[PDB]
Amino acid sequence: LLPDKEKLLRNFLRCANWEEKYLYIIELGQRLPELRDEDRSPQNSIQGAQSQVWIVMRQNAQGIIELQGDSDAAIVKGLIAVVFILYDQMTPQDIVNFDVRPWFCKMALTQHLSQGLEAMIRAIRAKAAALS
Amino acid sequence: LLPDKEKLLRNFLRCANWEEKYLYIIELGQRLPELRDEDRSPQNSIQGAQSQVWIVMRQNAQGIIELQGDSDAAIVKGLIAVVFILYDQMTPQDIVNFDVRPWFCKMALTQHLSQGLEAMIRAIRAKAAAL
Amino acid sequence: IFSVDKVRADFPVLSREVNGLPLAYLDSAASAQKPSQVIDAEAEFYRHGYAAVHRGIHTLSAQATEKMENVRKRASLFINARSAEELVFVRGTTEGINLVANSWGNSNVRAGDNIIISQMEHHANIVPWQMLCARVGAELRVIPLNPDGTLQLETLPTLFDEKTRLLAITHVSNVLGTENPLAEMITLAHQHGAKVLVDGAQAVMHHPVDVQALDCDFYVFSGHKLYGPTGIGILYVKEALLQEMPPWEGGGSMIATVSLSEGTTWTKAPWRFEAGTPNTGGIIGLGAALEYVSALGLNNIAEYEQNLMHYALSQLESVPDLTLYGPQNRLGVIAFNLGKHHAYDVGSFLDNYGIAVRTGHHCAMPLMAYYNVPAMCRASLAMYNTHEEVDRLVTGLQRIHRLL
Amino acid sequence: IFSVDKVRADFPVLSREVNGLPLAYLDSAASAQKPSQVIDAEAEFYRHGYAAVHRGIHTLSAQATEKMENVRKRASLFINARSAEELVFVRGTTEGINLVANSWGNSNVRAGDNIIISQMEHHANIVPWQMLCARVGAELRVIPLNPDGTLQLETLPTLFDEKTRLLAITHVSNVLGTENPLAEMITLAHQHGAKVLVDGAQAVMHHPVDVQALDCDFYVFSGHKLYGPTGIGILYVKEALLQEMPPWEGGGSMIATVSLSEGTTWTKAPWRFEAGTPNTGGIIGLGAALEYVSALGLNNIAEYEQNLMHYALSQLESVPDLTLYGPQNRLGVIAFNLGKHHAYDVGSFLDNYGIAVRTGHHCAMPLMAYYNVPAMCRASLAMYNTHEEVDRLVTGLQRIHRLL
Repeated sequence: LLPDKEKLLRNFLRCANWEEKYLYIIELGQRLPELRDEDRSPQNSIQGAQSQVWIVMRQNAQGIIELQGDSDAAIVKGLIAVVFILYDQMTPQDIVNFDVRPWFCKMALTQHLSQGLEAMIRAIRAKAAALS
Repeated sequence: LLPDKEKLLRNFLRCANWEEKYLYIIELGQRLPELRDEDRSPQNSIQGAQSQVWIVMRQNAQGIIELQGDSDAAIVKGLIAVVFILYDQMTPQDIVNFDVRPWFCKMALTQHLSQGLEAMIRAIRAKAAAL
Repeated sequence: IFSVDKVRADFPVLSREVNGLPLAYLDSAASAQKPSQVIDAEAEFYRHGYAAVHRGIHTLSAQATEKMENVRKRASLFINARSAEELVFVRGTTEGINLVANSWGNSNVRAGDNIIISQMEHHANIVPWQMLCARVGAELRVIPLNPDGTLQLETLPTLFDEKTRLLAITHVSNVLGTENPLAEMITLAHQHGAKVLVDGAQAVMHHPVDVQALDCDFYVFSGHKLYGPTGIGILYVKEALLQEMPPWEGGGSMIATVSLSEGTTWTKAPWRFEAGTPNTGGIIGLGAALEYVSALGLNNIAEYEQNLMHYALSQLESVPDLTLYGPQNRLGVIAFNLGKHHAYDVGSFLDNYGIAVRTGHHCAMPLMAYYNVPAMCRASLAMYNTHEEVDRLVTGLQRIHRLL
Repeated sequence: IFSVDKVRADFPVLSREVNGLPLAYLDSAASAQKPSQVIDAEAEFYRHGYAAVHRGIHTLSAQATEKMENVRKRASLFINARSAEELVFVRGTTEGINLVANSWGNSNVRAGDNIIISQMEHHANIVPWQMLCARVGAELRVIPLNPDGTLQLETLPTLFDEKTRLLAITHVSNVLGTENPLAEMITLAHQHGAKVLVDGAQAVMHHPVDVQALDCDFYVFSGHKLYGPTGIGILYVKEALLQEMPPWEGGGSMIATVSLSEGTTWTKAPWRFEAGTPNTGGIIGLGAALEYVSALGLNNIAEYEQNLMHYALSQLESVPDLTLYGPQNRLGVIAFNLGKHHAYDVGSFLDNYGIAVRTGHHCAMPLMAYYNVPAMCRASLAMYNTHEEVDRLVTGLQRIHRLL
């Protein structure tokens, strides 16, 4: 399973350098649940990520958002994992109002790497807003 | 009337500064006889000098060429007159084979002004060659 | 307050000597001089951080893309646009107007419609609409001018009908310096169903412009007229319209997939109208110039320029047989003619005195034909011009009047 | 002979630290670094002699127009065109191809015809022709690829026909580095009454080019890849074919007259396709860049580049599971993948080693498709790239393979 945003940030800042951080992103991607061959369709495509990125969001029996995804680029999939960790167990309104900037600030992902990440965040916020 | 190319270049080089040269050019233009309102038509209009320019060329009772010109701009008319002087009293072939370049160089016009005069000379040479 | 001494300290061309004399550049309307800041911005981006700007992988490319998008954001804040995704980078006002006319036009104007322009309009705000009318088969109606260089607005009821599609009007006229009532004309246009495009290539460098206060649907301007470099310019489009306009130029970046058997699809807004490699250095310099002008405060610039214009119009009364064109409340430019003397001669002389003014039709020939003249002499009163240059121009005009 | 030390000396960017480590810019095929000479030519033009260029009456304007036209002559003499009036300034290869397709396409292509492209073309040389075939209802035909990244010339018979209007081919591929046989393709296309457009954007910077020895009808290239500023590009056209093509963009300067009652008449060649203000600074910089390259000598540059390429190909044989794309006789670029790992991950790790290589589809999706891959990494070996950067790439790939 994937760690919560707290454990994620702690384990990431625990990384001594940057290669460890990039492989940790790669792994976090490698932990995601596989995507159904039906869901990997042009209806679940994300542009601007410089790689084929699929992301599906849906409300379960309640008003909770359940996310899944995939990317043919390892580090992009790890970014999918991290974004899912940040937005985990939240309704569309929580997603729209939640400011994710400080978490990235605390993990330094635009100074190392980040525009495909912006595409992912924008698409997720668009789905959440369309739902709310 | 207009002086010959010799007197023209002489009196031009005799100018003390560029203001006198430009005013002498404006005056030379002023000396050009008036153009017939019929000749002031598109068939005789020239292009590329940034101002309306008409130049009619026609062979007189002999193989000699007679030029009439006008331009809504003073200095343009003066350059018309300078050309008429440089091409004065010559047959079509004599105009085709006359090298105006050293005259303008000794007058240093491209360094104090440049393309409209080139276009006028090209039009006159095209007429002379067609004849 | 404003201090033209400090300001001129930054433009290096203002130290040139034109024809043995110190240069007095009075053609900023044709193109403004660039401060050292903008030159250095562009050259430094070139020296210590140039790379491709298509979301590249390596650090330099991603930084360059960030820089370009930051410049777009600055420009969107300049005109006060809702979203930075409502501004497209172009070559200039000419290419922007062409883009709007082809993209939005070819899909929004058909036979039987009609487009409205003004008789004072620049060629850049005239020719594209003529091409469009010739392609689709629409009419082009012209807002007439009054003798004083203002629009005959009373004719608006007879030019706007249920088939008026677009009003392509000029903000500040590059010949008369007249400022049209943008908000009121735009309200009248929106009351009929016809969009509005505004050529502000001349208005931006003088006072603040607020694309949301005018409610204009399209706004255009060029970068070389805002003290920035050439080859770059801004076209603002309302997000509602911009998100529905098809693509103009086709190539890389603006696409999303490119197939030889399943067609091609296009990318989202702004970028869909930016084919090939953008002018990255030009955008850097344009952002630098934007920052410069904002640091100087457009209101102080406008105050200084209005005071200088009043001083110059007072000084040009002591020039006999001078004829001015435009309203008293003109901005930035003075168009005139010295007696019956042709503009070409007045200008050639003035330049021989080191004074640089523009002479001819100024890409506004319908204005000339209205005024019954063949050309005019325009002088530009930019933020870096001094009272002493106004005195030099009055001196040159008087000496020319004598010698001719 | 050549000397890469003195050459790198002139590139300030080549002293920049990426991610904490000395940079090794191997992405020149997407964009080339500029020598301080070009930066400085542009800066000096902005500092000591800028002014609008529309044959202005004042000294600065006329000097600037002469500078732009002298740069136009330098361009025409670089590729070796008959006349300096056989070249047009555009924003880049993309805009040039769009212009060729819109001005010359709409009038020379009718329904039923067919255009011939190649499966390795850049998007800039794919999208314009697709849009054109949509506007006129023509058929786009493609020359396939062989496994080695060379064109299947054998398939030219079944492609050319009496309806074949144009062959749009690339001189050198930005992805495989392949150099197509332009002379023979052009002879075969002329035998069929078909014009030839050559996208040589990747060819001008590696060896001499001669538009008469090729006899091509149109030629295109961009300056940001020629070690020169952005937003400037050269479109060469045959004088005969050029003087007849209709004008594309409408605006000022490119009109002989502009009447709202008698229609608009155009101006002569090149300048007919230069609407509004042209990028004077970009053009000055492009002149400077052409001068610099001509000084270095394309022959010495090609020698050094082939030497560096053979060395890089010898050293890459020690990288396990490295798949390369293209023939052995490539120019400037190596396109690869590291085992099964995605291109983005290899490029990302390389970047964090200071190695700037590009990753993705390189604006050539049909190529990716032909190679059953979703993306490649591309590393370019420019005239300023050393052997140390080759060794660094090899070592970085080895480490990336061991770690992944």
